[PDB]
Amino acid sequence: LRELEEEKNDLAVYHKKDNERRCLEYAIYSREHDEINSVLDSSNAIVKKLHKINEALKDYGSVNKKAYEQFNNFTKQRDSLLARREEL
Amino acid sequence: PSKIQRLQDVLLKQLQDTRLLISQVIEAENSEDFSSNSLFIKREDDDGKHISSHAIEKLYMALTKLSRLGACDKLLEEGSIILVKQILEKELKEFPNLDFILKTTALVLFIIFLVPSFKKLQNEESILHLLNILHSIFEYTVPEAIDNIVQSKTSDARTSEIQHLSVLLQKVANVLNILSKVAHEIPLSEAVVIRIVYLFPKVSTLDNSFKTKLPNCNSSSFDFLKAPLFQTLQYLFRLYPYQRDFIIEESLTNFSHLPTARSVSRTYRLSNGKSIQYYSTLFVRLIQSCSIQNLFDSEIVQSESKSTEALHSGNLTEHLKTVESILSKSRHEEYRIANHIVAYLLSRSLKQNKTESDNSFAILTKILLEDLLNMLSLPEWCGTETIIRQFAMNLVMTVTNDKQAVSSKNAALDLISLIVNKVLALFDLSLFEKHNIPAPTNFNDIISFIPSITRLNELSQVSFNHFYFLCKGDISLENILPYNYNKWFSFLLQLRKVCNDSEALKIIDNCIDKNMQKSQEGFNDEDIFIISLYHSSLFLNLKFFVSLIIGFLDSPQAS
Amino acid sequence: EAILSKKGPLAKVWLAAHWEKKLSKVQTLHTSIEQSVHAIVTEETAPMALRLSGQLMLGVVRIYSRKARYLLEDCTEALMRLKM
Repeated sequence: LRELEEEKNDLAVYHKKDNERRCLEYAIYSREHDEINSVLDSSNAIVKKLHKINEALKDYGSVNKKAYEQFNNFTKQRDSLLARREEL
Repeated sequence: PSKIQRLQDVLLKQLQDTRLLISQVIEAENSEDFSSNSLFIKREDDDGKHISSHAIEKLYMALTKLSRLGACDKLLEEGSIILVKQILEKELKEFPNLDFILKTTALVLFIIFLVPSFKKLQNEESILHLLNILHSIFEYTVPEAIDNIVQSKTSDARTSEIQHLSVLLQKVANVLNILSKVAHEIPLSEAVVIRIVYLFPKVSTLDNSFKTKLPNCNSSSFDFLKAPLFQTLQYLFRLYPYQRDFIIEESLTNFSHLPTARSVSRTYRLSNGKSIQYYSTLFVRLIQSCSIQNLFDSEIVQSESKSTEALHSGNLTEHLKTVESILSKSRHEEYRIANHIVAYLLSRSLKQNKTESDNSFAILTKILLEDLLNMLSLPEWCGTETIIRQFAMNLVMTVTNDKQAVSSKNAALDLISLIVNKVLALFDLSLFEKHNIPAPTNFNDIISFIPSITRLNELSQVSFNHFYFLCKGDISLENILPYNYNKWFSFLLQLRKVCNDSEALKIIDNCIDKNMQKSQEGFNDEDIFIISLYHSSLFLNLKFFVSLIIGFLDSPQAS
Repeated sequence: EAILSKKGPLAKVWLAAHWEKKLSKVQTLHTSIEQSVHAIVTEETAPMALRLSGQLMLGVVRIYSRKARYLLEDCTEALMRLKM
């Protein structure tokens, strides 16, 4: 459980790090789709930079992004088990 | 208003009224500083104000009207109602206020699905905050009422608090129905779908806890709550296959925490007069979707020709032979899903390993199969066939090899007897015929079929238009029509497929010249649903299935 | 008074010791121990003797064992579930 919680912290700061994905996701999504595939049919350097840091969390991105709710559930269950052992 | 030759006046009128409410409430929250009126309430801290649920419900009625006409592409909300949601969240970030906030979320969820255009004025974050609201008020708010009913003064307490739970469950039923609306209509992200499929187990764990702690059994409201979740689960199953497995990965897990007695397992009755356990309808419902094809047309250059018994003029037979590519995505995935489930639970529940199967996990499964029997005959389900035949193709595997324990060979046999005693007396002994507009309806019950089966073609015309109107506005039985047809057209090809028919399978091309006319789509009925079950392997291979008992009377062993 | 009525948990543990290990499922297993001990430590029912105290001691230790076994099973399952 302690290690799963640390992995939860990883995937949580990854939820600040996928925030970069979402930010450039919203960005690319709106700009390229709306503009240059409706009305006709800076953006490369730091784009490839992040896109290689994007390779980087997808290598970290063996997804266990279930971590938040699973951590909550199993923490509560551990508490119940500890109390039952003390009464025993 | 009310126009009999048009509605445009009604449309623009109600749109005007709505935009009027918009401007009104906006200029109110702007110019209201200490005025107390019928739209807002000044809080105990008189610095605070918030809408009356009356005005909330008024907005809900307005959108309810605008829905049936659908002016979503016709309204300004951008910096017009976005501010409304801003006020909402402003309050939300932190009993009467609880119910009120339930009304607010009900209404804004009604607001969200109005507009299906590109922007739709939601950045997929506020909705997640609403989901957080629901989950937080769901997971440690009904246990307070649990404690207040089971650990109260225990004096008239069985009739003093449950009604609060009932009205709460009605409210969460409303929000669950609007959640199903938004789940089917708009496309979603993935964090939200993980969130909702993780919402569901909390429902199942707490209602099991209630059913165990207090045997009062007045839990029909829990069924009201349980009913609409599986609709969302089916929609997400059919639409987002990239995590189609994952939901399955837990849908059976919660199957372990079920009522372990008959008087509690029996639940919502069926139409033909049988009572089942409602949780069982989840399994069939997933394969009820099973990504049935919906691009029936737009694969061939042309519809039918005039003389198919000489040459497929115009249309391409190979283009007609593209259906099995799709049907492979149906067929070779149905069993693939069916074997993640059947093999798992039968593996544990058959063997008597460690105090769960022999204790209870072999009891939950044994009533599930019975449910699957009673719900088989009915037309609103059509996956019950392909699910039960997989049970057969596992039991027959077990009793062949001697690599299993002595009681293993006992217990699997009992589950055979449940199937055969019901399927043999199901139709074979009752009718085995028809008389109104039948086929010759007498043949060998083997791969041999009816040369003059063209009569069956028009027999499958009713229950196609009949199944078109019965769920026109609703989507909760949408996939029933294509499955009950797309799993008969393939059999008509499979009949054309088999072997050795020089012009004898060209009358079936003339029957293709009759059924493929329905590529132009739809321009008593109970028994017709039955007759198609006599092309499945379950009904067909019954003699090869009773082989494992009659030719197994004598044995090496005695048990 | 545990022999007569079903008020106190002393009656439940008396049933557990007297009849058999069964007829006491998980839903009725979760009873109290300290109350049972403070009920046995004081003077017993209408038969003033020790034999009933011995039966009660067997019952409380049997219940203790069964609850510990159930806790073990749940902990094994929780390990299995977290393994994924």
